[PDB]
Amino acid sequence: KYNENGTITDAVDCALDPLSETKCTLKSFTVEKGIYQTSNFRVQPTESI
Amino acid sequence: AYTNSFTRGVYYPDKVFRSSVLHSTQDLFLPFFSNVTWFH
Amino acid sequence: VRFPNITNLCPFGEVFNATRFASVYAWNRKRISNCVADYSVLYNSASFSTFKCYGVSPTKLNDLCFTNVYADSFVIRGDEVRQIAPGQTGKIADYNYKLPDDFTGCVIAWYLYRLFRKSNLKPFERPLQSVVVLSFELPATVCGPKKSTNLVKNKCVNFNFNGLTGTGVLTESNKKFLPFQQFGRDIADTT
Amino acid sequence: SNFGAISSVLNDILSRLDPPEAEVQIDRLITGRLQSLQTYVTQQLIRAA
Ligand SMILES: *[C@@H]1O[C@H](CO)[C@@H](O)[C@H](O)[C@H]1NC(C)=O
Repeated sequence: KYNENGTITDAVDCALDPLSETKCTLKSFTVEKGIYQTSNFRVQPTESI
Repeated sequence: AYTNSFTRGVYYPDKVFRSSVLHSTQDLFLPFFSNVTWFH
Repeated sequence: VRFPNITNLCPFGEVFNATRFASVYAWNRKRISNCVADYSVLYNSASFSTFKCYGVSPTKLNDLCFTNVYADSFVIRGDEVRQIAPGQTGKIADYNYKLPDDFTGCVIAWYLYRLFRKSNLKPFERPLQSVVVLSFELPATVCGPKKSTNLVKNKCVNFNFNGLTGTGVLTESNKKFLPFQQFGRDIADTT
Repeated sequence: SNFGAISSVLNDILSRLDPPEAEVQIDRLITGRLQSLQTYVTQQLIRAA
């Protein structure tokens, strides 16, 4: 988050917790009340055969 | 011996002036609330 | 046209006339910086059997700004000069000297070499049984030879600030930069 | 977006390349930009109704 002087004043780590990933999908630091799709999930293969 | 790293270690990724925007950066950072070793 | 105040030439005669070359398993590397030399001295149709450029065109090398030039020095046998192109497979391009799949530069051509190797090399990575490559990446800092002019404000001009071309109106700014910042952009990511 | 071309800026394709292999890079940007104008106009016609 830059400001009027062009200096960074805040940031958000997009893999810390679910609210941060919501904030990175909506590209804002305040989130209104709702339900939001953020990602997908998938189990990875354990080994080859 | 160990401690906490609240919101520290954010730098400038490049040398392009930006103002009042919300830029998304993909780079190597120190993750928030990680554990840093204390030396003495 | 605004190019910076700089006068000296690059040592291109250093790498092209030193009679001590190097090998392909251990090649010779040199950085070139802060010098205003010509590339059309190589356009002079000298003893250049191969003169081949990838990201640019050799007619347009005179008026760009490159930030760096790497120069490479080795000796090939002579028939394998088609293995110093991107995306080639061979005893040199896999075991001795490999260019990346995304290369920007020129290749100019006119004694141990490694035979066995357990894995193919990464791009630009350094039993043995017995050519200059210029690369660059697009601060000006190299800035080929072109005469600058004077600065005109408040009316519609063409401009050229270290190879960055465009057209528009130049006024004075009130946006305080910080003394490492050069460009400036907006929400839509335009200069 | 560069749409598969070497640059998303058109001036520094025209300043780096010669007219044989500049058109190869300009056609990629032309098709990518036509498709996005076409998508914009179609959804504007659906909202206007
Ligand atoms: C920006 O910096 C100037 C100092 O030149 C200061 O007066 C101004 O308050 C700063 N802006 C903000 C939003 O803090």
